[PDB]
Amino acid sequence: YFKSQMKEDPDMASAVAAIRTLLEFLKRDKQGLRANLTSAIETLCGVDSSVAVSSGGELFLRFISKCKKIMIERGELFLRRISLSRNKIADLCHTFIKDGATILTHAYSRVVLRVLEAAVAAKKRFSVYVTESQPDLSGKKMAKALCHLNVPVTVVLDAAVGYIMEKADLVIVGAEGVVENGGIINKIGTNQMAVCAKAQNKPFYVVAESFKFVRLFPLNQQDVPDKFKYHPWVDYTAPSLITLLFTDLGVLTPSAVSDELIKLYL
Amino acid sequence: PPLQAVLVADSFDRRFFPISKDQPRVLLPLANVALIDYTLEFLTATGVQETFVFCCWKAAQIKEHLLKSKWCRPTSLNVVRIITSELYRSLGDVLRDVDAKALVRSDFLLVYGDVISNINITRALEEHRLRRKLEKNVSVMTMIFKESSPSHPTRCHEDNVVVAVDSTTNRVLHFQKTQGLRRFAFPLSLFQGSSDGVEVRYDLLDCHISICSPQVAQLFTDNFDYQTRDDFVRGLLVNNQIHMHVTAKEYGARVSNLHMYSAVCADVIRRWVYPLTPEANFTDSTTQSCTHSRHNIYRGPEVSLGHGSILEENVL
Repeated sequence: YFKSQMKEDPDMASAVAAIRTLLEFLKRDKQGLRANLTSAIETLCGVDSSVAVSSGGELFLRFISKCKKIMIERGELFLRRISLSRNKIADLCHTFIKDGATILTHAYSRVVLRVLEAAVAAKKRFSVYVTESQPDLSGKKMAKALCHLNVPVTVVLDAAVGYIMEKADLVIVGAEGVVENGGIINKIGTNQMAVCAKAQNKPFYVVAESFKFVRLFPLNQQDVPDKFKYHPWVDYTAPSLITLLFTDLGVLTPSAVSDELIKLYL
Repeated sequence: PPLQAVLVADSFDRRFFPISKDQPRVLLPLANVALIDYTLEFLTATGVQETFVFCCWKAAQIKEHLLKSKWCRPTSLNVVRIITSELYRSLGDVLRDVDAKALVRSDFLLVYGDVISNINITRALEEHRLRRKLEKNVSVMTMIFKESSPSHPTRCHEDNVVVAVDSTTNRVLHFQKTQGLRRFAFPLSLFQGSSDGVEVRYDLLDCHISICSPQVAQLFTDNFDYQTRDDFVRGLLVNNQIHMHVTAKEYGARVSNLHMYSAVCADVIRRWVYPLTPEANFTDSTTQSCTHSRHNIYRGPEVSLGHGSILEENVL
């Protein structure tokens, strides 16, 4: 389709790429537009299998609730809100890091990197531990990106997750999707690390935006859709293993995100 | 009647005289706050509604610093009056000046400009007034002490005293310093003239805080040979009564030498003078804001701490 040629900017994610692709292709019409938008969303997720992309596409198409003048104006403002959501999340989350603390991360995440950069701009000293992310090497690239921030970093293997757990002070990771009950959907090496953190009583923090809220209610690891897992690339984390969630709608408890999901009408 | 106090800014001794050629002792910073600011805060917290400040040498600097302080603001409950005179040479001179000027009309407090304390005088003054009224003006001074240990670092050998008091009614009968003294001696008048408590105490820290009487100034002026308060209290008990009080949970000290200055600063850093703490910002100054952290570590704005630096203990 066209999402591939907007991948020229590595800073932006795949879901926002699909959102802006839909916005650009919206002004090509020559009601029945709902079917066209649904087919466009389906073609968009047919290339990349991500829950975040589908949730963002649904939330974008949700603004429906010639007469096309009103419809077009919403896309640019929506994109601006997603753009400012990252800064808002970073501002809300940078206050939870103290001097000399140890931070454990799983893989590459632009939100976590922005939060860390805000914390470093707040004149704080900390160390970061990143899992090597064996399936696709992204933890080492995250460490390389953090290297020029003058932040001490160290990459560890995904096998050595419970070995350095006692040396960490808090755990913050991103999320590819927030389910209705309160859990998160992330990389494969997330649930076991959360379990280890819970066993060691270490805090578990999740940072995600408001366009990743999906309406799913899994009960185990096999309840997630098969199209999203594809060696699986995605798992499910129980809401009881998450301490706090930092979004653009404010700090929310795992038991409080359900009300936000319902009010979002997604 | 409103409570009044007399503050002697100039320290007539020259203990701090490698450095005082540029700044007075009262303006020396202990924890980035002037000692006179500490004394003014203590006086305001204790309930003083009118403070008299006497300046003798380097009076211009103290006067210009006081006006910038919060105690000189119109919305203050402790009016501060600055009196400058170049003829002062000892505390007795300022007391005679106060007697001649009739500034005081009731019981007042006599403290120095380098006294750091958090003692709230509300019961010692009450009992002093009660025993003054009951006996029809026989008690003239009620000195304030603090119970401590002789081995404490805050008990300097140059400011160590031993007194003999009455257990029944607190009243000082003997006062002497222990500077270079090994075998102290006490007069026989106490034992052979009275009874019912002639105990001797050697666990009192001199806070240099006293509750005076209007006749104290007249007694000072009558004898033109008194310079310091120690001479007055030593000469009064030679013939008027001097009583005493002890605090057990509060803090009080007067900076006199470098050792005691360091001890008082260390005590202040470790929150021994609560609520007078560096992070409390009692001076109401924008440039003295601070945040309290673990291990009594205090950091202000724009600390710009580097990488690898370790703050092992209480650091300001």
